[PDB]
Amino acid sequence: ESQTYEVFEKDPIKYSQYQQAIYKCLLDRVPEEEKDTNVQVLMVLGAGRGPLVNASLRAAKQADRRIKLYAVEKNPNAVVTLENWQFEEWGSQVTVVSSDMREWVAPEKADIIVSELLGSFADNELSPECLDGAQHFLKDDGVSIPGEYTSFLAPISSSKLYNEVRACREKDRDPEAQFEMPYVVRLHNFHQLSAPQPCFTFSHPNRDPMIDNNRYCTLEFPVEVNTVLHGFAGYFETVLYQDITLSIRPETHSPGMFSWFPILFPIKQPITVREGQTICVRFWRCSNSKKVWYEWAVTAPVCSAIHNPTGRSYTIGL
Amino acid sequence: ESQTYEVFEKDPIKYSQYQQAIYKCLLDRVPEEEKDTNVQVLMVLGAGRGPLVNASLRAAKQADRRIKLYAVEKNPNAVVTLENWQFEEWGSQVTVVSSDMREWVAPEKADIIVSELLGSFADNELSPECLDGAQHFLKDDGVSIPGEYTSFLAPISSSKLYNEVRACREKDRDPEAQFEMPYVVRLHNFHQLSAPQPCFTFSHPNRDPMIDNNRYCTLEFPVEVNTVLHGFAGYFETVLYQDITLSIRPETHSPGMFSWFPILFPIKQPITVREGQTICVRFWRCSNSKKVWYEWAVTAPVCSAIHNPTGRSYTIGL
Amino acid sequence: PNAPACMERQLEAARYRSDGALLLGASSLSGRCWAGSLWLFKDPCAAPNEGFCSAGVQTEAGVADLTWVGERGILVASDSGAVELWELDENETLIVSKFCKYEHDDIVSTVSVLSSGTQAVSGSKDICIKVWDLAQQVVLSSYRAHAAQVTCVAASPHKDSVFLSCSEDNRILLWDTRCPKPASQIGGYLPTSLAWHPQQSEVFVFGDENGTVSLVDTKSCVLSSAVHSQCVTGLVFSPHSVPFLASLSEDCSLAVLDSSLSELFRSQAHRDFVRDATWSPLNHSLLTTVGWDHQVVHHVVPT
Amino acid sequence: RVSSGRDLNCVPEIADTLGAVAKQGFDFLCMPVFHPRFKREFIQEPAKNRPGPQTRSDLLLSGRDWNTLIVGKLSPWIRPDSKVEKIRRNSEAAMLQELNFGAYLGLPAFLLPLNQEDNTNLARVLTNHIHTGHHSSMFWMRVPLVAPEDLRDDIIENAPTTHTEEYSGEEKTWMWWHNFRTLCDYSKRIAVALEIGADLPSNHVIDRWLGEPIKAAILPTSIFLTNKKGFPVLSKMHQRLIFRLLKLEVQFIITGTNHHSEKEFCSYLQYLEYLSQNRPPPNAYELFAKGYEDYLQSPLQPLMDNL
Ligand SMILES: Nc1ccc2[nH]c(CN3C(=O)c4cc(F)ccc4[C@]34CCN(Cc3ccc(F)cc3)C4=O)cc2n1
Ligand SMILES: Nc1ccc2[nH]c(CN3C(=O)c4cc(F)ccc4[C@]34CCN(Cc3ccc(F)cc3)C4=O)cc2n1
Ligand SMILES: CSC[C@H]1O[C@@H](n2cnc3c(N)ncnc32)[C@H](O)[C@@H]1O
Ligand SMILES: CSC[C@H]1O[C@@H](n2cnc3c(N)ncnc32)[C@H](O)[C@@H]1O
Repeated sequence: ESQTYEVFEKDPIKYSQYQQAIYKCLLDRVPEEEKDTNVQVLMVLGAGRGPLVNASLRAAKQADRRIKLYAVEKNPNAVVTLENWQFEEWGSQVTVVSSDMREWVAPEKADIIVSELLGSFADNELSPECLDGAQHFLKDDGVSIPGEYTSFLAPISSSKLYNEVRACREKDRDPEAQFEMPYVVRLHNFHQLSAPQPCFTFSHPNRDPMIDNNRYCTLEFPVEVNTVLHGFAGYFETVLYQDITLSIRPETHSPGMFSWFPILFPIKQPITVREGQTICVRFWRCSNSKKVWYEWAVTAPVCSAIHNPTGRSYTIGL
Repeated sequence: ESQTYEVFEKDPIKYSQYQQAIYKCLLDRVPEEEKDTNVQVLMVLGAGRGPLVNASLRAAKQADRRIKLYAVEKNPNAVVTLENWQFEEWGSQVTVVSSDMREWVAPEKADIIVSELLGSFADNELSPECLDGAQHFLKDDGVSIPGEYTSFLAPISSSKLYNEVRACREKDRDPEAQFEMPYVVRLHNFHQLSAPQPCFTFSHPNRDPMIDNNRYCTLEFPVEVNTVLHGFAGYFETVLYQDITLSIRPETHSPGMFSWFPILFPIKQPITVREGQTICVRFWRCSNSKKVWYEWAVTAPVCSAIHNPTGRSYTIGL
Repeated sequence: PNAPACMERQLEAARYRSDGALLLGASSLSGRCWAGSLWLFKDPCAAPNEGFCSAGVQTEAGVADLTWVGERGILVASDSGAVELWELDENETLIVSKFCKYEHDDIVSTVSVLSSGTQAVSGSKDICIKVWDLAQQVVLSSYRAHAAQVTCVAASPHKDSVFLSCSEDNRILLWDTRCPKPASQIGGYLPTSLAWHPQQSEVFVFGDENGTVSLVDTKSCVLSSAVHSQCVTGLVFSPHSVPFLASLSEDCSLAVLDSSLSELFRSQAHRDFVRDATWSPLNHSLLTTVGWDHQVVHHVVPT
Repeated sequence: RVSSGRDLNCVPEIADTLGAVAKQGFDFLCMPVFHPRFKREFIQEPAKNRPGPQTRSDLLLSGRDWNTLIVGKLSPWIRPDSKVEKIRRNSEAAMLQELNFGAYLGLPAFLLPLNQEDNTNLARVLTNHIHTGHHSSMFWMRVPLVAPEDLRDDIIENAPTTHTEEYSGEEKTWMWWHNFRTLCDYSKRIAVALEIGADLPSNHVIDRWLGEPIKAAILPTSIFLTNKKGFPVLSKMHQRLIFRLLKLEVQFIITGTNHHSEKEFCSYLQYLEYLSQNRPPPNAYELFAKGYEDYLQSPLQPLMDNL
């Protein structure tokens, strides 16, 4: 919706990082002697109402380099915003494209592709799949912003949050469906048992033959207290270009930024954990031609059921 | 499954019609003077365990014409049957292809494409979508078998069948989901109120620009008795080539054939119908990029609710 | 030629003997009938054509592994659980079954003939390792030392009582039947193939599932190299005084390595799994490979 | 009297094999659907594009034969929980393929092994298969009474066998099962094929399997002693176990080659029959109760209701 894009745009820290990231890449790709010879082809993939487009303009001006912008966006309602802006402000430097990036037949290859397809668990908006599909119209020496992102997990104790999930039972579905799906939540009344650890990582552009975005990660969390495990807090980090980053991981959290709350992966039944014991969690990233989903299971100190098998309770739409 | 293909194969009338259909087309396409010059390229699309392949061999022998067979099949379990047959019996005349027909990049264009992608309501197995996707590797003057098929509907009164559907209520879904989905059933204890009328028709190869398989049909059924409408029996006819046909429409039913029982589209609430009144039904064929489904509604003598909106209760997978 | 009409698709083994006659084993791992066969080629270049063979025979079951028992004898590792011995006739046209002893409770995967030539050791998926006498045709000893399927066994070239073994339990056992406890565990990825050094009685190499080819001394410190991208199926040293190691894999390639496991040759000739390699005793620079793609390729190794 | 089957890992002709098995008095045949050694690639070229048929045709047997007489077996090379990422991914695709083909044939049961501790990804794939199309095929988990590591011969010089009493450690194979079936969330399709070893464990290790869904009891030929006549028999320890298993009404599977070469293979089965006949007959309680085993019923309320 309009107001969903509005609240995204109201995070200036995020875009200033994008601005700086693009600014740096432009200087690296274009030397001083080729300032007015080389026009870089930028392509915002998922332009929305056009904050990244504006940032790309600012970045090029502070860098003092020439750019040619595409603004790919599938949402036709947003494309209305883009075109009205484009007619009034931007002009023919920005070419608004109303298409899926996976489908779009590009008339030119990009030097840079910019994207903002990251959720609270990084890859939960299917940023891998989209950027993989848009990879073909990147130059052989092309850059992606972001170039990398990682998801983190940490076991939590929260009798509040457990009881909150419990209360999301709805008519006409599985009684325990609510436990087999992640939630975006500002975690407040909770206890984090162990320090976050990296779960899934994705690099763009992907150069591993027969690119597979399916995954399986085992994590072991050393707990130093008695407690009761109720779920797993999820965070993410992303490398926009080099030393320019964004993060919602508590210990490396970008200061000021509030465009992402943490995610929560519940479990059906709470699990006792004694001091000295290790919580062992297993996370899968699964897919078919239609959907992408996560499954997960605790394997220590006791076993849980595998959650969300075959994405029965939760899928992400391709 | 294996035994699902087994019972299909145990209908000799059906395949003898396919055999005859191909036999006739071969004679039309290849004259007597070009008997041993022209080898026709046949392509069975959805070969299964290979009855149509065998029939294509018989047809070519009784016609005395040369053929080159492809056997496209997506089901990898069936492809095991095909390849074992192919190695033992057929040989290099039949080229078994283990692929979706919509995906398969053909190394040659076909003179004939044979298919058996018809259910009890003709297009309920998405024969339109599959053959549309396989249309590109047909020759410009190529033939499809079948070349056409039509679905028929007829209003029925059956307090038995209504009560049977009712009893298909399951946990963890809509209480009335069972009424918003078709069933294959040997209709026995029922009363057909009006004579069947044609609902949806499909021609192959489709030559209408921007091929749309979505539909909307209004039917008016003159009832000559007092009764209570409980649903709509569905049948189908198909033109394999010319005067060779198959049908499960009662009045033009292929004698002996038992490879298709009729389909039933229920309604949530029974509808009184007085003698002289007209039953007016509306049927939609709907789709997106993932699913195809039907919706339906009675508009006379009283209105029903629109059944299966957005395919909430029933979809057919693409 | 007094032999089966058609051999099977999947070629499992290929061995040269003294004079230079190419032995071939083959299994059908697909289709109606899952059986095996044995073949002889006095003309190595004629392989694998059935119409131009010296000898050939159909076996009851598939052929997992074989090796030469000198000149006449051929010892087979069968899927039936039987270790079979066949012997060439005096004309060397037929192949008559000498013995066929069902002792293993599962597929016999690997077999190797000890120094004496009247004894052999087999390894099976039933986890056992058995010591045979080829004269009396009986099992001398039976050893459940491993805790998983035995992958590869390899007799010491100059020591009768000694042999290596490896298994999916991630153990490489060095044996010596003179000791009360004969097995000795040599101290990440599962071992799949073994090969004694021909000129050194204390040296051996092993290939693992991850594709790494290692170089081990029995005393101490090891050396290794990432040769293949997938499991190493077999390792075979050349007949040179300074030997070259030929490594095969499931990545459908062949690599010839030097003494320090540096890549000399590379061959992506096969389209399926490379199952065996055998150096020509006449021409030491020739190497014959066989695979499931039903090719018998002859490689000119630059030496 | 007793329902018995035959385990084989080598079937050169499926029609011939059954005939032999059926003549010996067996009711069904455990056998592979793809050749055990036929390892397949799914990712890397050019082995992924291997031509030809992948296995036997379904046509070789009748639909009814598949449905009643054949039990499937996962291939031994399939290791879903391998440390190597490639082998993991390949074993995944292979497991699904074999399981799918099992359902295609309409097999009543299919054997999968529990031969290590970590079978998490195995469980994740099986669970996925269970929640796919339509099938009512049982899955028998092959799990040993004693782990292979714990019954190996003490013949390694620098690695002796544990000569310590480890009460929890000797129950490890039950924990293998317990964890698996918990991950799979107590699926009624998943049951136990309990593999009996040469040396039975302590009594507590056996009592562990009380109240577990044991559907099969695999008996190797190696565990059979030989009597004065020269025919296969079992020890008094194993006899008591079989007697217990006959009360549960499990299906006894025979695996391994004929170590009693002089006799027929029917002898093994004949001995189980001999045991079956030679048991304490059902009393008035067990005679009448036969049928209502573990059948849940509502407590009668003769006050509220009229009987
Ligand atoms: N492509 C993009 C670009 C920006 C993006 N932000 C996110 C995170 N996100 C949700 O997933 C989400 C789901 C919801 F039902 C509601 C809100 C969110 C947010 C967006 C805003 N917000 C913070 C917040 C919320 C409430 C506050 F009063 C203050 C601050 C989240 O947590 C994904 C994403 N994806
Ligand atoms: N591509 C093809 C090729 C053959 C095809 N036959 C059909 C019809 N069909 C179903 O949809 C269906 C759904 C079911 F759960 C069960 C059975 C069917 C049938 C197939 C057989 N049969 C007749 C029958 C059934 C039971 C009898 F004791 C005798 C005779 C149907 O009514 C679609 C189709 N699609
Ligand atoms: C700025 S929030 C992310 C934006 O990316 C857009 N988007 C997501 N996936 C795609 C895609 N495949 N092609 C084009 N735009 C996309 C969404 O519509 C949203 O506006
Ligand atoms: C003979 S019953 C119809 C057959 O067509 C096959 N089939 C259906 N859709 C396709 C498709 N898109 N490509 C290939 N085979 C198909 C099915 O697997 C089935 O065996």
